[PDB]
Amino acid sequence: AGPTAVPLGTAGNYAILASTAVSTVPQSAITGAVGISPAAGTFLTGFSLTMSGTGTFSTSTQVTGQLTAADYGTPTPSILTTAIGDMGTAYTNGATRSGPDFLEIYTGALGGTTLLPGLYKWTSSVGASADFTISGTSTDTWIFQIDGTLGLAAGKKITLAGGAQAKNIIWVVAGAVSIEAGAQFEGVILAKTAVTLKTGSSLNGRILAQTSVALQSATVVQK
Repeated sequence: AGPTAVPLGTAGNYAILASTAVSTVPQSAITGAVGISPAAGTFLTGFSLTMSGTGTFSTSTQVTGQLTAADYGTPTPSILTTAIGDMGTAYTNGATRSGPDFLEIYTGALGGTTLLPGLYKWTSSVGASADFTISGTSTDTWIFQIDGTLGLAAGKKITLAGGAQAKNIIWVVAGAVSIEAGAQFEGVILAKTAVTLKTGSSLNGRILAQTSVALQSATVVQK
């Protein structure tokens, strides 16, 4: 049940892929790669980077995986151009899907809900002021098309019920994404603009932002 998948292509190789900046207030805990392009590695800030021997990737104690930037040694720039391309394809694929199963459902107030598999369209901002559940089997899909901003309120959490997988949940957000302090998010975020994860928040999924990503001692676990 649910809509056809949004293939991420090589964007699915990153916990965080951004185009303009990635910032962190230590100590973030990222499991997976962090890539930035076409901005240079100087737009990865707060990571206390160490450039590795080849000059093609760097490391941070805040990242289990490699960081890469557009200015790093061949072949890292080419890798990242293809990843950024694949992110753009993915975002457009998800944003342009027709025939939603849910239209303006709950006026975009997801607190206390249990969301069944489907394509969801809101011509609005979406938010949750209370915990909510995404409920379906390990093979069910969700696409959340959001024309406005996406938020998740401080300390609030998204629960997976029924065997639902984060990698099967796609948030396609045109507006800014703000995950408030201590909140726990589930899903892949295909963001047209900025994404922010505030102090002690967590996300199981990926952050694929066409502008900036801002972390504040945040946990990002690739799914």
